[PDB]
Amino acid sequence: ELSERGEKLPAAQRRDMMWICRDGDRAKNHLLEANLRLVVSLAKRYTGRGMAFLDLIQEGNLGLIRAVEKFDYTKGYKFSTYATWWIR
DNA sequence: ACTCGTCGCCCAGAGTTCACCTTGGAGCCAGGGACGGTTCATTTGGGGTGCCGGAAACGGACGCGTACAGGCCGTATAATGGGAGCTGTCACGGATGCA
Repeated sequence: ELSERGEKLPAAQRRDMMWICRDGDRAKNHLLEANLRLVVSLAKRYTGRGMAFLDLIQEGNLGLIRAVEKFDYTKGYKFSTYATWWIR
């Protein structure tokens, strides 16, 4: 929003924004790497027809990325229950 | 004691060839119609036509609805590292990981 029709952000006011953005991206990556195990556990069930195990795994990672993007913690629900639908 | 089978013989004839009159014709030419292949006048019953009036089918154009086909999107107790594959060959020149 500030990029166009904003203000010239000083170093003090911009470094905080950059740091919190990087922290958020790092947290997203951490959650992805944590839930990859659920991804592979879910994807183990569709082998033997059509595609390969690695292809199924990568599709599971894509679904996990989508679920992480569309997750909502305010509902007070465990992440696996929501992510299973997207992975499937 | 004797003839009817068979021999020549003698005359009528007959149809045959020679060599004679007649007389129905083959053409042969002349002459004279009527007739039809031909030509030339009509003759107006009929073929023809161009054309748009124009009525109407018709073949397509055009604008606007409808239908499945394929595509995108989402489902909130929990669900967190995998099946498997069958391997009795022989030689061998050489790279290559560990000697």
